[PDB]
Amino acid sequence: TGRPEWIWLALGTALMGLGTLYFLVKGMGVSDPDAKKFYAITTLVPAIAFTMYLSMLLGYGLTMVPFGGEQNPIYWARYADWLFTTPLLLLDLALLVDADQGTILALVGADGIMIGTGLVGALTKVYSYRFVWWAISTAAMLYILYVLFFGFTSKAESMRPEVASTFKVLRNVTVVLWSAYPVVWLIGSEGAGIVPLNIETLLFMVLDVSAKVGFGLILLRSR
Amino acid sequence: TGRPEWIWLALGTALMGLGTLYFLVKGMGVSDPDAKKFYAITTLVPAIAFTMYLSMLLGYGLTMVPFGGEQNPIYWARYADWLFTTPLLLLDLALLVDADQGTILALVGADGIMIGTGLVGALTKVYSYRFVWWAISTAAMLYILYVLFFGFTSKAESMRPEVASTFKVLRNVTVVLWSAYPVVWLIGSEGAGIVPLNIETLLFMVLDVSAKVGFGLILLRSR
Amino acid sequence: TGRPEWIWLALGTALMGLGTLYFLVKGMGVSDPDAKKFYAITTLVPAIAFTMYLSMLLGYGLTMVPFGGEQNPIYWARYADWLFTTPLLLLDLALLVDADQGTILALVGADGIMIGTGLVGALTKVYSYRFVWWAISTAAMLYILYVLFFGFTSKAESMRPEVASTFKVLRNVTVVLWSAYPVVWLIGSEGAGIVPLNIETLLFMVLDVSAKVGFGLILLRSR
Ligand SMILES: *C\C=C(C)/C=C/C=C(C)/C=C/C1=C(C)CCCC1(C)C
Ligand SMILES: *C\C=C(C)/C=C/C=C(C)/C=C/C1=C(C)CCCC1(C)C
Ligand SMILES: *C\C=C(C)/C=C/C=C(C)/C=C/C1=C(C)CCCC1(C)C
Repeated sequence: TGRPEWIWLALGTALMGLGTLYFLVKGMGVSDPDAKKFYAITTLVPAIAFTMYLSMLLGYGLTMVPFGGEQNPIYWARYADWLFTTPLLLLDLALLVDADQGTILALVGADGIMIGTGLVGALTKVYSYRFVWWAISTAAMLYILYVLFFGFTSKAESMRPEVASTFKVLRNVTVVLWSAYPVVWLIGSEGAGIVPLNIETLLFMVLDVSAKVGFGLILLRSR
Repeated sequence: TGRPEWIWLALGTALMGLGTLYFLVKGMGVSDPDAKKFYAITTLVPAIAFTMYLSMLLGYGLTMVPFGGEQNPIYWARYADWLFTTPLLLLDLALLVDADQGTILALVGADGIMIGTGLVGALTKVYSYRFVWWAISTAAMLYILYVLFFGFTSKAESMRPEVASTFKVLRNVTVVLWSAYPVVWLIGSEGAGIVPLNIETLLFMVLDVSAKVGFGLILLRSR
Repeated sequence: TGRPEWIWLALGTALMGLGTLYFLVKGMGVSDPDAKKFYAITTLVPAIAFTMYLSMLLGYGLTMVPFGGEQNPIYWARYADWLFTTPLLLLDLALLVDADQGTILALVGADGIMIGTGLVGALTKVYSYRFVWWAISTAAMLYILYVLFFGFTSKAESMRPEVASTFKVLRNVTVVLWSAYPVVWLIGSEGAGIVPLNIETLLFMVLDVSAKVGFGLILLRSR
C-alpha cells in the first residue's frame, strides 16, 4: 500500500471486473452470428484491462525509470493494457461499417506503432528523446482518427441507417477520448512532470474506464 | 548439466523434434484445401515446442524468482511455449466444427489471459499473490472448456458424422489434458512447493508431449 | 554519438522515413479494394523499420551480451524489426498468388521461428550454442523459400499473366535478399567475429533498405 495512487488502481480494478461481468451476462442468449461477433470483442477489452489494473494494483506492472533527475515510477502495464485493447476497439469500429480488409490492416498497424512508440518514450531515460517518441506516437494517432473521420464516415453513409448514426456516435466518442491520452502523458510525470503521478493515475483510470466499459455500453445497446 | 531435471528436458526436446518430422512427412502430397489447413496447424505446434524445450534444455528459457524463502528456478520458456501453441490447438478444434468468427475470437482471447496470468503468477514474488493469479487463470480455463463442451458439441451434432465423432474424441482428450496443468502448477515448486522441480518438470513434459504430438496423431489420422 | 556505426543507423533511419512517405503519397486516391490491401501492407513495413532504426540510432534498441570473451553490443531492435516486417512481406507475396489459408499460416509460422530463434542465438552467451540456434533459424528460412519457389510459382502459372511475371520477379528478389542475412550474421560480431560491428551494421542497413523499400517499389509499380 506504499503507493498513494493505489486507491485509483483499486477503483480501476473493481470497475473493469464488474464491466466484464455485465457484458458477459448481457451476451447470454445471443445467437445472431453478427452480434455474437460484437459481444466477443466488447467483453474481451474489460477482461484484459481488469488483469492489467490488478497487476498495477498488486504492483507487478510497474518499474523505475531514471529521468528528469528522479527515479520515476512507470506503470508499464498501463501500456501493455492499451496495446491489447485499442486494436480490439478498432475492430469494433471497423466491423460496424464493414470496412475492407486493407483499411483494417493499416488501422491496427497504425495503432500498434502508436502504443509501441509511447512505451518506448515512456521507458526512455534521456529526457529530450522522450518527446521525440511522443511526437511519433501522436502522429500515428492522427492517422487513425483521420481514417475513422473521413474514410469510415463515408462508408457509414452508404450502409444501414441503424449502423450510420450508431457509428456517428461512437466515432465522436472515440475522437475525444483517444486524444486526451497524449495530453495527460505530456503533463504527467512521464513527460513535463507538472501533474503528479497520483493525479496522473486518476486521469488515466477515468479515461480507461470510459473507453473500455462506456464505449461498449453504447455499442452493445445499439440495434 | 547442473540441473537434475535436464534429462526430462532432453527427452522432451527429442520427442518434439521427431513429432515435428512425422507430421511434416505425413503432410506431403496433401492437395485438399481443408486438410492442408489442418496440417499447417498440426505441424507448427511441435516445432515451436521443440525450440522451447531446447531453450529450456540449453537453459536460455529459465530465470530465478525469490518466493517462499528460496531462489526458485522458473522455466519461463515453458509458459512462452503454451502461449504460442494453445491458441493453435484451439483453432484446430474450432475449424473442425466450423465455428463462427466471434467464438474463435473469444476462445483465443480467453486462452491468452489464461496463459498470460499464469506467467504473471509464476513470476510473482509475494507468495500470497501468486495464487490470486492462479485463480484468475483457472477461471479463464473454465470459460474455454465450457465453450468447447456446451457450444461446440452442439455445432458438432449438426455437421458431418465424420467430424462429429472426431470432435467428440478430441473434445474429451482436451478436457482431461488441459485441466491437469493447473493442478501440477499448484502442487509444484511454483505453488505449494510439495512436488519437487524435477518431478514437476517430468509431469509437464509428459503432458506437453501428449498435448502437442498425441493430439495431432488423433486429428491427422481422421477422415 | 559514441557508436562509430551510428552514421549507418542515421542513414538507415532517414531512408526508411522517406520510404514511408513515398508509399503514403502514392497510395492516395486508390479505391480499388485489392490495391488498397497491397498498399496497406507495403507502407507499414518501412514505418515500423523507421521506428526501429531510430530506436537503434537513439540507442534504445541495443544491449550488451558477454560472449567470445567480450561485452558484445547487440542491436536487439534489429531483430524486433524483422519479426514485425518479414511476415508482412510474406503476406505481400502470398496475397499476390491468392494462396490458400493454410499455406499462409505455415509460411508465417515458419517465419516466426526463424526470427525468434535467431534472436535467441543472438542473445545466447555460451559461444558454441549460438550456432545451434543459427542452424535452427536457417532451416526455417529454407522451408520458407522452398514454399515460395516450388509451391507458389506453381500457383503463379495458373493465375493472371500480369501476376505471374510480377510474382516471378519478386520471388527471385526475395530468394537472394533473405539468404544474405544468415551469412552476414555468421561472419559478423554475433557469430564468428571477423567482420566488425561497424561493417556489420552497414551490411544490415543496405539489405534492410533494399528489402523494405525497394521490394515495395517493385510491387507498387506493378499492374
Ligand atoms: C484503453 C483505451 C484507449 C482508447 C487507450 C488509448 C490510448 C492512447 C490513444 C494513447 C496515446 C498516446 C499517444 C498518441 C502519444 C503519447 C503516448 C500515448 C501512448 C499516451
Ligand atoms: C502445451 C499444450 C497445452 C494444452 C498446455 C496447456 C496449459 C494450460 C491449460 C495451463 C493452465 C494454467 C492454469 C489454468 C492455471 C495455473 C497456471 C497454468 C498456466 C498452468
Ligand atoms: C527486413 C527484411 C527482411 C527480409 C529480413 C530478413 C531477415 C532474415 C531472413 C534473417 C535470417 C536469419 C537466419 C535465417 C539465421 C541467422 C539469423 C537471422 C535472423 C539473420
